[PDB]
Amino acid sequence: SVGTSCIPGMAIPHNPLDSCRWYVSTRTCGVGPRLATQEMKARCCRQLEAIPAYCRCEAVRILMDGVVTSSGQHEGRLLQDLPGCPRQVQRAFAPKLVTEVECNLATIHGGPFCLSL
Amino acid sequence: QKDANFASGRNSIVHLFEWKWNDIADECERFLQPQGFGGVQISPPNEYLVADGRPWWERYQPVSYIINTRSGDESAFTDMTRRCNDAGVRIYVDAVINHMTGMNGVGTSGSSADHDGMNYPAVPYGSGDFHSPCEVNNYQDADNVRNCELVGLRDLNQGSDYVRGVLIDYMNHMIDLGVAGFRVDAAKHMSPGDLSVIFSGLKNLNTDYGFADGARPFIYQEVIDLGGEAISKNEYTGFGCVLEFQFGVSLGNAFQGGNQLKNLANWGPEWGLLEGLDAVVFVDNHDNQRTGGSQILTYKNPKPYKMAIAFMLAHPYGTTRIMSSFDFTDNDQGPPQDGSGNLISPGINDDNTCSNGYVCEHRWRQVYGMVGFRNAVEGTQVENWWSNDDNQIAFSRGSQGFVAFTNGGDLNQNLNTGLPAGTYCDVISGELSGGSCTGKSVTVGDNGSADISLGSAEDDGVLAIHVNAKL
Ligand SMILES: [Ca+2]
Ligand SMILES: [Cl-]
Repeated sequence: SVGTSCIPGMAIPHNPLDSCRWYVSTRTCGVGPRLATQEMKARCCRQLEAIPAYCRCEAVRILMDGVVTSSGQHEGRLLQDLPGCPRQVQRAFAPKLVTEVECNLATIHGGPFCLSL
Repeated sequence: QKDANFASGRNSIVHLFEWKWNDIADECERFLQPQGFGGVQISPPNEYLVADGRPWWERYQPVSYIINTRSGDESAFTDMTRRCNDAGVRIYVDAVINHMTGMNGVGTSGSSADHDGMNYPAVPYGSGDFHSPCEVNNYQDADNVRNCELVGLRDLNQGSDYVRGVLIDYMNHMIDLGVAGFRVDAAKHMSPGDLSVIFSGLKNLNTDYGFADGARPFIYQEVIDLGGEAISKNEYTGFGCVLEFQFGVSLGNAFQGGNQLKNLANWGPEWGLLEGLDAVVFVDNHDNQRTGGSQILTYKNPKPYKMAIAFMLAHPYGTTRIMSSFDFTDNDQGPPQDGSGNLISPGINDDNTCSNGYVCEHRWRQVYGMVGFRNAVEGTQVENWWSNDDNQIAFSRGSQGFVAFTNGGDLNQNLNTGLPAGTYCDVISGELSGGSCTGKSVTVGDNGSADISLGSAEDDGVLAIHVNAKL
């Protein structure tokens, strides 16, 4: 129960936190699409809000590192190298998406923070 | 063991989701027993973490094995097992043994939970009782799924002589208190081997609760397997039954018109289901009524939902489980409570339905009706199968009960019910009460024949009659 449903196709959509890709990129390196950063934050935080608290951190972890599913398919690990934006700096920002400063979303840890990430 | 240990003439387990022990004790006596239900699956009764907002999922972050939660203390617990068993209703404990907490805090009984340093003083557990931290992220790797942390929760090490003894002590304590079995949470994240050793150290059921001599605790395990993984449900059936999740997906899809009801003719293993006596079936449970997806039917889609629950209870396949939900609009929303986190007990109002926000599906007419039907047709096979070669099917269970369904078109046909001549009360549309049927009735001739009428615009899409609801 609970964590058991934090899998793409269940409590987490397939290719989760889709729009957060470009959001962490611009926030972290100024690299990204030509649209309002405020806009991208909104879309990203929206996708993240739609996932219940108990799977939130797991959804960002998939965005960051990826996941191999029942089909043998890999999903996530969107935070890849971009010219002038190394993957690791992006990957370091990711866990910040649930914090008060960002989307300010509750998680399985009880507050707006993703330990164990 | 795969024996539910039900009392004679009882069937079905009801998941009284988030109920307190006092309220369950009452329900066993005032409703469960009279309606012939076999048992109650309670929410985790061992001390868990107090989380901000008191959501439903806090129960899945153990802190100790002290029986003291929002459902009541040990005295309340024992009062429940004592009173429920005497009423022939068995108690099944939700056992969360795969992990502890995902953060630091205190538990429902005041104990400390040190996630950071892996210390759970009230058990006690120290860092040497857990697997080395890592993350579950590869389902094509059984060691990753079982040995890493599930969504950051401290992963216990059941390969340890110490941890095994702790877990066997907890479970044996529950058995001394009269429980009939265990729902094993996250069995998929544990090893068959370790579980085999643990389960085998469990004592026989406490006969002072009306259990046969030599009775063994019932074990049904949560393993969500829809295929293609390094882990299979079949690895767990040698030492217990497994919760069959393919069931709800296939029925839900069928009953929402995703499949032709005529294809349910070969329902069971033919479809990729476990062998019936290794399975515990249900239409929906506490987890997927929230995030199960389009295929899962819940109280929020009552017509197809009730049809699916009827089919489950009419068919002889596996041991049956009934979800008893509290109304909710958000997936993190916890049960009805007040500002201090105290739980609000359901209220049984006039028409025996519940108040205060509990959906009480088990008190639905069409639900306890079919629980009555499953008791009446006990020990019979499916006979007189009929279908219009599309969305209408029907069959009897021996000569003790008949059931018809329409998921497309009106059913107005003379069909063989295989039942003895007589006038029967449809237990779906009504019930037998004081010499009359409060709903539709059916007159069965001498040829076991009867004119069945079930229109597609009716409130329900199923009709059910049996030898115990006969005038
Ligand atoms: Ca584990
Ligand atoms: Cl379950």
